[PDB]
Amino acid sequence: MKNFKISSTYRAARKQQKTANRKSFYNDEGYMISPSEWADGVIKGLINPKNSWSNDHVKGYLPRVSPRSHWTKNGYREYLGIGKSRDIPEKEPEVIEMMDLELVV
Amino acid sequence: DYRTFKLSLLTLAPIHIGNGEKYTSREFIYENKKFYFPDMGKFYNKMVEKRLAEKFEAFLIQTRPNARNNRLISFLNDNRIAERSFGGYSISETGLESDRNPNSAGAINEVNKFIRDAFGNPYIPGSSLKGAIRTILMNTTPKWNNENAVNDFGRFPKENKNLIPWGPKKGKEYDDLFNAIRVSDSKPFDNKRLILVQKWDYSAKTNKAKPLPLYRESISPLTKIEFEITTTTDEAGRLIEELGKRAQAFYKDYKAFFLSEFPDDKIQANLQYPIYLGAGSGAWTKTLFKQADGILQRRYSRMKTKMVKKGVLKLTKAPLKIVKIPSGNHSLIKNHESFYEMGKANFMIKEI
Amino acid sequence: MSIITDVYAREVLDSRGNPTLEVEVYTESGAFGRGMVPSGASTGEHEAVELRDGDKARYGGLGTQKAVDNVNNVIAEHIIGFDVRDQQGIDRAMIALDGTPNKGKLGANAILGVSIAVARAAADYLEVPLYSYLGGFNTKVLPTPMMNIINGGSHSDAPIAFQEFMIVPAGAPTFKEALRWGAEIFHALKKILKERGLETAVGDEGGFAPRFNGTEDGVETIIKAIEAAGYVPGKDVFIGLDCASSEFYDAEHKVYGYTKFEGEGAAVRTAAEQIDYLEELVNKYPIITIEDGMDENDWDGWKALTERLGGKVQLVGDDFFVTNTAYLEKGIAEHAANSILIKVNQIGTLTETFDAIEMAKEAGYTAVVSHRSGETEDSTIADIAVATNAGQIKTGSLSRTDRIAKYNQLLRIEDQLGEVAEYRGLKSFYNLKK
Repeated sequence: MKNFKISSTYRAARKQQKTANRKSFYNDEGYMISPSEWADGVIKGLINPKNSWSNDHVKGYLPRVSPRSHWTKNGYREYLGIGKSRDIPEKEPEVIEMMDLELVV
Repeated sequence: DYRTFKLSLLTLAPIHIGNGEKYTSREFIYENKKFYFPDMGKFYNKMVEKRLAEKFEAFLIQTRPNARNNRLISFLNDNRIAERSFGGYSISETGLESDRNPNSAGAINEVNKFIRDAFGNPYIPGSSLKGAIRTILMNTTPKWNNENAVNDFGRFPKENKNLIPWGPKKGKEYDDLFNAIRVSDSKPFDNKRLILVQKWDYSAKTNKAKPLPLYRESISPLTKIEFEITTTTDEAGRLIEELGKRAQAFYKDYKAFFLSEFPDDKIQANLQYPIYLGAGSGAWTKTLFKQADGILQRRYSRMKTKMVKKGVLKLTKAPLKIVKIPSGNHSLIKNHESFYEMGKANFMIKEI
Repeated sequence: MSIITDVYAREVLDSRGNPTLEVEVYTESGAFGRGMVPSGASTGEHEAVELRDGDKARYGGLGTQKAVDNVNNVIAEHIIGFDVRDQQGIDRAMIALDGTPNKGKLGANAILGVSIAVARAAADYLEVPLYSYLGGFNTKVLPTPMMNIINGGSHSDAPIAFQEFMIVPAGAPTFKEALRWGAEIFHALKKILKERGLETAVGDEGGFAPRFNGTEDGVETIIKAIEAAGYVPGKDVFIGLDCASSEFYDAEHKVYGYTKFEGEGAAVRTAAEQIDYLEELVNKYPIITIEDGMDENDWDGWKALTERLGGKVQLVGDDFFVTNTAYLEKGIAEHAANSILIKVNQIGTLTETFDAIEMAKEAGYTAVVSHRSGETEDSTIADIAVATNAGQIKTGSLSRTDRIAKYNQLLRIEDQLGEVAEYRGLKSFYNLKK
């Protein structure tokens, strides 16, 4: 994930909805566990501490992610993925002949 | 006293029906812009005549390949095998089979197999289509789609299987409705109609599609498959003759319930009576979603992959196809990112 | 930075000790708005109803946890992401999300709290006063206050049919002087009642409800207090009445029964008799405002009253119009009343409140921004009155903080406006000839 970054609106929403203050923890099978047993499993090695917790939920359907920018050769700004998005029109499509087909109104 | 109907199924999207088995990456070869699935017995028989049986056995035994010894093409390249006549079959490369490069990273490690018979020919079982028809009929009948369909006398809610009476009763007339509806399976179709789609999930909160490591063997869009449905009573005859206009009512409720929360270009259009068949179409296509709302999400509230709100939309990737109809040229999907609503199909039912 | 980031409601108490709710709106830059909802009514044919729990174990069925949950779990998901300055878009979005004309699903209290909080957060983000944000740059008129001073009717055990009596200090040069005059008359009346042996404790508005002999005795004591404070009745301070004749109107006989409150010795008056009674009261005393002189359904009576007295006295429809755009339009068409009482929680949103005020203004009517019985420390109705240049406010008596808060907000608005601030007084009664 390099073309996009975390949006500032979502970061502000998460910050002052305090969703990181209400984390949920999981064991290696992805089942909700109390923070005490999560700590005990992480210390024992039975849980990977990295991918085993969630930052609650942010409400309001905000865009989580915004395009990231970089510097072109002349010092102008540009979106990272705008210019290397595509080069060929992928050929396609295929026009299948299906004149014998009863459509439904 | 028997009524026979013919149900013609036209897939509008990839359709996968599994058997519980999965191809591993040590079982297929990605080359010449195709996925070749050889027969393991024929491969092993040709590999014992080349004095590489022990090498192949060590290749297959190894439980922890690092990154590249997990692919069969690595074995075929290191040991200098040029023959490719091992039986089996092939699937034409689409391009939209994995979001990464299939020959570079781990990529397609496992492929969910399509259901096949003893001859290795894929077909659609009659039990699968019967389950889809039963979901359509149960969701559009108000005497079955009510709160009495939930068995609350237990630790957690479940379905009331006795809501539609089935089985024999002591001293009572036989009252099995769905024994009268008899859905036969299909004549097997060819492996030329199979593709290698991948699971993408579209979230209404994230507003983007996220790919997942779940690759399936699916029927290509615009495949014609015929079923015969037999009815032995009168009520079931009315039900099956009303399979369309009940599929339309079910799809109208499904669109007003779930599909209206997603962009219109991600939702496909119907040529005939809609239906959702096989894996990947979602939970609401397989439940009485009016009564399963709330219960289904709370079943996953304590899992890491939590079901949020009404869930995500399942959108596989498959090549864009135009069709020629009386109205002109019809695009199967309205988007240019090549996103098919996974599991969608259309049907027409006649009274042969 | 103006994107609404968080909407959160919590349950608080209003001035009567009953529950209500309060909404906080945070935007991305950190702009904060807080809207608190006055306690209205949960019943009404064509009035925005508010959501109450009905749990008799908690607060006697007057809890607001349901409306709080509606804001936190329904409205918040729909409003977060909006621009905080999109007040009309947010309000229309909430109205569509509710989908009921009387706003019974989400609750009018919830929607009003969100609307006020959004407007306050938008004013905070633009770093402008709330009246400047709500009414634009041409906000200068300080409303003429109708200070409730003595209440009878259903709020007293005295033999008085009329619900409220008010003093209108329309002769003051500034709003500060008008407030001073009202406070001094309030204290002079308190002294007069203390030397008369009548009870001094205030009601739910801050006004007194003593055991007067009748309506005439109450009005005579009002003028006595005005003169004791040192002001000329009919030139500096006028008298207003809130009859609310809907409470003692008997619909079966189509008559106004004064026996309900004034005892069996009272006079039972028909529509014409009620007109004549109101006219002789206006002739005897310096009465400038009569509110709810007839029943809410007596349209022919209301029309006859408007022909009889609408040229010299202000006739305000409180329950006659119920802050309804359709009812106000009907009243304008039928030439019934010449003023409307605007209660913000009676309609549900600030956009509809404004729309009703402008519809009344365009017809020559006067919009009077009004309090509720259960108020709060929120004083947005003062900013509404200044923002619309309404020129009148009915924000209660001079005693309790649920009234003094709005009076202090108007003092702050006048101080902020400075030399541009205008107090028109009698000129605020533009619905009256000359």
